[PDB]
Amino acid sequence: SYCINGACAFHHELEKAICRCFTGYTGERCEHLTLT
Amino acid sequence: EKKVCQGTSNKLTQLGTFEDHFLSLQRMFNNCEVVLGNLEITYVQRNYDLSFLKTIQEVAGYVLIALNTVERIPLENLQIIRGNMYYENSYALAVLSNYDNKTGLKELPMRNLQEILHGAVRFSNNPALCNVESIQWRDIVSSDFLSNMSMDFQNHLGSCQKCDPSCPNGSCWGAGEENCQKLTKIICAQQCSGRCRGKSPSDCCHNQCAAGCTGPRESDCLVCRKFRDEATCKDTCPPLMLYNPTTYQMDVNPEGKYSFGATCVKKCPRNYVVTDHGSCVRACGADSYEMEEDGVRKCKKCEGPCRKVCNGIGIGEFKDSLSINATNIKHFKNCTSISGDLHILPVAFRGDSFTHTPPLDPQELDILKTVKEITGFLLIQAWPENRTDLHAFENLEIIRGRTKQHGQFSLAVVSLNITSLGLRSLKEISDGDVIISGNKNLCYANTINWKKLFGTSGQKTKIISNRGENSCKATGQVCHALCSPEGCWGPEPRDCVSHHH
Ligand SMILES: *[C@@H]1O[C@H](CO)[C@@H](O[C@@H]2O[C@H](CO)[C@@H](O[C@@H]3O[C@H](CO)[C@@H](O)[C@H](O)[C@@H]3O)[C@H](O)[C@H]2NC(C)=O)[C@H](O)[C@H]1NC(C)=O
Ligand SMILES: *[C@@H]1O[C@H](CO)[C@@H](O[C@@H]2O[C@H](CO)[C@@H](O[C@@H]3O[C@H](CO)[C@@H](O)[C@H](O)[C@@H]3O)[C@H](O)[C@H]2NC(C)=O)[C@H](O)[C@H]1NC(C)=O
Ligand SMILES: *[C@@H]1O[C@H](CO)[C@@H](O[C@@H]2O[C@H](CO)[C@@H](O)[C@H](O)[C@H]2NC(C)=O)[C@H](O)[C@H]1NC(C)=O
Repeated sequence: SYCINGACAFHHELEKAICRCFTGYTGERCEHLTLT
Repeated sequence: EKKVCQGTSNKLTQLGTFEDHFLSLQRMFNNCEVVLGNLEITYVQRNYDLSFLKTIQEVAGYVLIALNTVERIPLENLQIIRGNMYYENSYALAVLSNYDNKTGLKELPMRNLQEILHGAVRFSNNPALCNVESIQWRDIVSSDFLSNMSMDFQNHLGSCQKCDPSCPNGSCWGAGEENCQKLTKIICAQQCSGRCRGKSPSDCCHNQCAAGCTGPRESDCLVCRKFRDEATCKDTCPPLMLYNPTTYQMDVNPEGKYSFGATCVKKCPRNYVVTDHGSCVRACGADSYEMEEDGVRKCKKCEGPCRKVCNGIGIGEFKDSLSINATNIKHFKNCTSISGDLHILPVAFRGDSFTHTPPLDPQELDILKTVKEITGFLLIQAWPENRTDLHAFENLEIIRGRTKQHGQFSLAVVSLNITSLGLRSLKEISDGDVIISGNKNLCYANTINWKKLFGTSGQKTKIISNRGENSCKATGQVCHALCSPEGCWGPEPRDCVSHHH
């Protein structure tokens, strides 16, 4: 539920959850629509 | 003066694709010598060229170099990291993970990095990092932070060259004589109160010198420790007011200068405004707002036109928040000026379990009816399909765009269900592009004469993929007959930009 519009992947060295967003989203939790 | 940029505050967030992120970085630090904020280098890949970074001489905030896979990052002339803002509450320089196997971030030839005024450093997991394990950080970092130093150097690639023998104690930033570490602090004399040029007491640097000097006077510093005049380093800028001891009265100083970053300037540049403490800020944001007094911008206390100043999403009590919420909305009650940015996202109307945020009741958007000024940008990527216009911002008058969305857009109406914009009171968009796209029912957007609202030359408009002009013409949804060729925010006479109500 963390990544709103993306796949979640954990960096254990950073101890941080990184969201890899989908086709037309961006942001930390993939909560922003990409602005062209 | 030097060429300046603002930097970034994105941390380990990526923008778009690798090419998009690289385009943003390159377009932000192009020919930048003074980074007023933070220098963030993330997600630089493969054989991407970063030789435009060789112009950077000083960074005020922090420098976060992480998640890259490029073999070289040429911060060759980055002299000082002032560390006025930390990363993760500790470090002013953070070289975190930068491996793909063992290839990537091999050469970090920061030959002239000699001063870290505040904060500590963190090197964590860089298998290809080559010659940074040899650097003595006692010379660069202040002693007060030497306890928080988290240095890690376990090299898997093991292809790194050896330092030049001319480098003292084998300390080199990279291979070669030019890449020898220059010690300007721990190789001084007991008489030197700061940096030095050599071991003898005749080589002490001025107290206002940071990261070394070329002579003994205060006009010979490599970079000033506090404030820089035209050529002289100073502990403070020439005050705007001076105490008169004969009349016992503060008089106006004819040679006073405001504080622009780390320089003393006779006038705050554009998109900046003086304060009551003689410092240029990007925008007034505490209990003040922008005013035109003496023909110059000043931060005046909230009185008269201003009724209440409130923080935007991202800073203040709204920091680490993503948009306006069922719990955010209440605190926006009766605010007239927003000190920062405004975000409206679909997660606001769908709710978020991760933050225990229930859906936002649409009617509560009416709280924003008192907002008449936004210092940053206005981003609307979600709106009640039930509503037909942006009636919440009916009385919004000006968007300054001091902070812009991705460094570009000060207004962003995207993928809404509105038929008109309804920004009847909007009269000025000071700086920043305007993008209006995906609003498949919006009509009158292209009628507006946006040049009449822009204040800065070069502002662009990206108004595309809404509703067709002929589609609105064949429906009567056009600007009112009482309107002017300047356009309209809707079908009513009160929506005209000129000859309005
Ligand atoms: C909707 O609005 C609310 C209220 O503004 C947002 O709640 C805020 O959520 C953040 C998320 O972390 C909280 O930040 C804090 O950060 C520190 C350091 O990471 C951590 O130790 C705290 O436990 C907390 O996580 C913030 O306190 C919180 N504010 C509240 C509850 O008043 C919410 O995030 C917004 N919803 C979305 C989707 O953004
Ligand atoms: C997203 O926006 C569209 C466009 O405004 C909304 O469609 C509109 O919905 C209203 C009803 O709330 C329609 O009004 C109705 O029109 C009929 C004539 O067709 C009339 O007899 C009714 O008394 C009522 O006035 C309006 O025509 C319609 N717009 C169209 C079809 O272009 C839509 O409802 C919005 N999305 C959601 C989920 O509500
Ligand atoms: C970064 O700045 C350089 C110049 O400092 C830009 O290079 C110019 O780019 C345009 C685009 O085609 C060319 O027509 C010019 O001939 C280029 N050279 C010069 C000297 O102007 C570059 O485009 C800038 N990049 C970004 C992303 O802003």
